[PDB]
Amino acid sequence: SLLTFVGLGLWDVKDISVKGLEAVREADEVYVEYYTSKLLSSIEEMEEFFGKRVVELERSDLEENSFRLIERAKSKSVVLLVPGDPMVATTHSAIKLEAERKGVKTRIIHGASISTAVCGLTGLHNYRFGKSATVSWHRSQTPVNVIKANRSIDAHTLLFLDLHPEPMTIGHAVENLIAEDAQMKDLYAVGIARAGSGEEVVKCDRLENLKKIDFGKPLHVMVVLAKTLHFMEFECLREFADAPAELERLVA
Amino acid sequence: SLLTFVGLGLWDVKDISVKGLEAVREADEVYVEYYTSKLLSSIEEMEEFFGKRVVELERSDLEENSFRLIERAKSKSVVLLVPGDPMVATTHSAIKLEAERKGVKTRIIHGASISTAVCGLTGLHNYRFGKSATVSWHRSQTPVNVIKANRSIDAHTLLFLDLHPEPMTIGHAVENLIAEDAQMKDLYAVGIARAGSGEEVVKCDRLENLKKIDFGKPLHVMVVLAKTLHFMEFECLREFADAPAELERLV
Repeated sequence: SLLTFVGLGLWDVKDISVKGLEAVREADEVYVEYYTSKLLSSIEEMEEFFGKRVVELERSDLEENSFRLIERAKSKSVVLLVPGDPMVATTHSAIKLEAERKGVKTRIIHGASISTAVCGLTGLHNYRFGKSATVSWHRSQTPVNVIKANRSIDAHTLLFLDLHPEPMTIGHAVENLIAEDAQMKDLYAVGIARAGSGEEVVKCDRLENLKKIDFGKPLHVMVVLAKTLHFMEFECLREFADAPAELERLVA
Repeated sequence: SLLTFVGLGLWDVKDISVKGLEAVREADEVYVEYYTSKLLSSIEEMEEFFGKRVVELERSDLEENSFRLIERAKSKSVVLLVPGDPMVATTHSAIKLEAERKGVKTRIIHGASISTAVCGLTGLHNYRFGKSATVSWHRSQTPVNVIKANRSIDAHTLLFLDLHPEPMTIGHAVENLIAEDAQMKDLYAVGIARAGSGEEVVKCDRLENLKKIDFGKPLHVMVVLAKTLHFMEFECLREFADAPAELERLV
């Protein structure tokens, strides 16, 4: 009896850890969810890589009907594959909670997550990131409030974009932020497309200027910069994200 | 030719991605550093898993003398292994910048990071974490100021503890914070030992009370809680971190 949460990493089947791959091969039953995020890989591709069957679970199986998955783990060794690192999405912590409360032992096999990837692709300092927010298809005052609060303590803001029913692009998120608060248009930001693919599109400029960029296909994430930049951060954005020269005004 | 940064993940040799392992096998030269963090495995145990020699680099090789590693990568396929993810420290982005300026192609194979593993072990919401800080063995007002700035926006604080010359434990970190600002003693915090080991020691209590816990050997990390908690965070801290009932006052 066991429920193991296994991170898939960011892009394809080889992003799983060796420990994770071993856990999936050892598992009695293997499930996957593509609600909290998604990978390039399809379920057949995963099946050929693992050499065993993989069953896709939907949103209801992770929320209201989470008891079903947990019931399977009362008599078998079950694996739930999640894009990225398990528990970055709050959903998983609730599943784990329910499971432990029902006496089912859990285990988490960690994966690489998008925040991390954004730091290596941009050169922004991970310790400088403040709270994150999700820009939803439905208007909200939340992303703007989080950005302002983070700027108040000189911290960056990682923005995740809506995935459902269709993935939102950086262009739509810029529009959304500016509609909510006109002052967002001149804040410097970085758009990142397909983080983890190795063929990312990364561009830093004033927010409104990111609508001019062809970010390619989703998934997309954005970063709104802090009030200031460390000189190393400035140098890295200039080299990795094609930032304009006037970004140096953020360096104190 | 190629300079690939590869995260090792959190605890042992199998924490590396399958892509990371293939990159190490395809590389001409493989280097590792235990300066930014470290895993349980020794250099010899990595060499056994990769089936090839792995050369350990020191701080000077990663900082002022990084041009040496970059020169190797101009004619060979080079891998630099780093505990956790390679760019969660700030050390490594400087190497990447220097390499790209010299026209050397770089690639990053991401790994699991502590910065995200604490959420799975505690039930704290990742989106509520604010800026992180490192508690150094020497006195500094930095960690306390970061904690305070994060609580001003109602955010959690991840605290990394000094690794040199030896790794700092939660007990010493508590002493340090309370010496810097006595009010730190009553703030709720979570001590986490050996995150990623699967055998972690996790405990949530007022800061001063964490000195009562036997967290065992390093490495240790801590979280200082935000001003309030979501009800689900409280529920998870009570089930996973043996939090005291009085923590519900933060809900």
